[PDB]
Amino acid sequence: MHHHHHHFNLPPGNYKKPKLLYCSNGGHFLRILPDGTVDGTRDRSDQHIQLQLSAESVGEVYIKSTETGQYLAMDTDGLLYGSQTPNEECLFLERLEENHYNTYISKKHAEKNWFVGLKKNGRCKRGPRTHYGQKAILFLPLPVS
Repeated sequence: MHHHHHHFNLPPGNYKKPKLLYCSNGGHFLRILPDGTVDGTRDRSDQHIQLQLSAESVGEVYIKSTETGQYLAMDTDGLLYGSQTPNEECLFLERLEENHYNTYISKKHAEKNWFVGLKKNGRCKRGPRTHYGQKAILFLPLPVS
């Protein structure tokens, strides 16, 4: 294993069932819209917030929309998008944080600590704007309906 210059505290659980990824920062579920944009919604019955995680190798995940099949990805300038096909920008290091939450670090940009993050207004943060210590990067995985 490479550790990619990060800790290796992992959250409990498996990838058997889909999840909601809930961010208490603004109270949003991570959403991958069919046009490829990514944001958050407070609408718990939205049909684009159900996500299937899968593990490449241990602690490295794909995050896929169950509705559209799109993969969460982060591009070269730190913007989240939904990708039709899996590529190196779709891999995230899923780690435990504060002994409690899940965080997701872009594997491609792991050396810069670019996280998946949702602002209080439900918009995505750009990679460079995310940091340890922010509520924006803290997620709770929740069972779907």
